[PDB]
This record gives sequence, structure tokens and C-alpha cells, in this order.
Amino acid sequence: STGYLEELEKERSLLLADLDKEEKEKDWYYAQLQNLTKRIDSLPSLQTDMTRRQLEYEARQIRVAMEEQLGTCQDMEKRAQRRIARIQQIEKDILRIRQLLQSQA
Repeated sequence: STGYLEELEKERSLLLADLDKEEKEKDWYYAQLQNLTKRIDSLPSLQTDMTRRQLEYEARQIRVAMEEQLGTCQDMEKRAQRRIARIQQIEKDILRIRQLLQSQA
């Protein structure tokens, strides 16, 4: 409720919000990629070729912006591990600190 305990509960809320944001950030980037993919699969020629390369290029830009934003696929998955690990470590700390304050009271 107060002090370090308050701070831990707020760090936990922060980390939980990090996971949620990053995951919606990924759904966003992937929805974009999937739609460009479905578009390449809707093509019938010189025109179709012109268009397929344009879309692949565009999908190439969307992949670059994403890695610059969420890192690679390797560090994107390890980032969520430390968050989950930390949230879980924070949760046991909180219980013990409440128990400590209870012990006294």
C-alpha cells in the first residue's frame, strides 16, 4: 500500500502493461503483413509482376520498421521472458513484505 510495497505493485502494473502493449504492437505489424500477403495471393503478366514486387518491397519496409521497434524475433521473445520472470519475482516479494508488516501488527 505504501513505500517499497507500493512501488513494487506499480512496477508489476507497469510490466503487465508492457506485455500487453508489445503484444498489440505485434498484432498490428502482423495484420499489416498478412494483408499484404493476402493481396499478393489475389493477383491474376507484366502488371502482376510489377505489383508483386511492389507489395513485397512494402512488406520489406514493414519488417524493417518492426525490428527497429521490437528488435529481432530472438530478443523479442527473450524480452517477454524477463518481464514474466520479473512480474513473478515481484509477486513473491510483495507477499513476503505484506507478511512482514502483518507479523509486526
